[PDB]
Amino acid sequence: MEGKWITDQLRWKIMSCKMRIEQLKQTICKGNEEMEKNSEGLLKTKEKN
Amino acid sequence: VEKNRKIVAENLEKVQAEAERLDQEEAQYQREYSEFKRQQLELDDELKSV
Repeated sequence: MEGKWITDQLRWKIMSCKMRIEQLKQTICKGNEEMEKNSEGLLKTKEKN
Repeated sequence: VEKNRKIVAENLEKVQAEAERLDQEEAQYQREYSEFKRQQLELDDELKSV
């Protein structure tokens, strides 16, 4: 067990990190889409102004 | 991206802040112009009556 226990900790670390990359990539997509929308809204508002 | 988002959010907010101010001004122009129109619509009837 003291052997597998160490490699499974690493496996969980990799899987956790991958789950966080999946999260961060989505967070960046969300952040970008919010920024892109806000940029298009700002442009329209300046035009309106 | 958070920094850019925050900066753009402030830009949108501050630009829209001017939009709502101009809305109050345009609303005031209407409120005042409506009064000048009321007077004008009487002077035209006084002119025609006289």
